[PDB]
Amino acid sequence: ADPDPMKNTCKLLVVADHRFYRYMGRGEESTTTNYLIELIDRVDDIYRNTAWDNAGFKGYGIQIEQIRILKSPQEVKPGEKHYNMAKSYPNEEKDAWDVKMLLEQFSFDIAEEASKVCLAHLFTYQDFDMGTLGLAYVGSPRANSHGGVCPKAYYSPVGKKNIYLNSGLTSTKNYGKTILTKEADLVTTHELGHNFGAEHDPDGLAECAPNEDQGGKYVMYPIAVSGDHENNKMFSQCSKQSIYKTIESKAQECFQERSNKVIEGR
Ligand SMILES: CC#CCOc1ccc(S(=O)(=O)N2CC[C@H](S)C2)cc1
Ligand SMILES: [Zn+2]
Repeated sequence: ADPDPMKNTCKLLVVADHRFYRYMGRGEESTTTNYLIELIDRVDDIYRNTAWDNAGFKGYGIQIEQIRILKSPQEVKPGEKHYNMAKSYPNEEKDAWDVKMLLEQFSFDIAEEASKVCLAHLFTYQDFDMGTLGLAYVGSPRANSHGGVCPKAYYSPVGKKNIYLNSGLTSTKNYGKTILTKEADLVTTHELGHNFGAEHDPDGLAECAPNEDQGGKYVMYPIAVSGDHENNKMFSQCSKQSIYKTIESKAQECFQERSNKVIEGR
């Protein structure tokens, strides 16, 4: 099983909510798309150059298919919620949503567009409790996988539609501060890594959680350790095992060819 050039790319829906647009894009479309285009490039760089078998099974990446920028809050009726509404949920005195509820709701609301891509990712700007930066559904090689890349849908009778949990989100706000772009690069790489089927690197396995004087942790380590060490922008063998099986299984199904189109999504 070696890479198919016509199926080596996971096409991505990128969504920026009004909070990201206002604070990170400074309320400019141009600034917003520039920031996201460059972040996905840097994330893709990590992925393409990763050899999941440590041999030559590499060149798998991600490419933006759509950048959906929501320029104001979603109008809502009493009772209703929407991942892009003005207030945070379920507690509107907090800066941020409950982050699990946010991913669930983003997944529900963005379902029509998520059905058309390998992954959908929300970019937002809020301070989640406990210093959380991202969250994503974990992929799997299982034929009946219901999360991450190329998942099976859950049907929503109330929504009269299929819901796909091929989703995740990143916040570039933490403890009231905008994070460094190189920190943001890592979080999104981490959240996408779950989608591709990796769990956290266990602090147990030293070869998957090397000490600082050993080159530092790999990207799927569940704490944002300060300073930049070599391993930070690499996938551990623990991650590589999981992600390799997942790709090998799912790429034929919903990966595409690398392209540089004039217009995406037509
Ligand atoms: C800098 C860097 C890096 C590696 O990426 C991370 C992403 C999310 C987190 S987190 O704090 O949000 N944690 C709770 C949920 C998520 S998926 C893991 C911690 C680290
Ligand atoms: Zn994680």
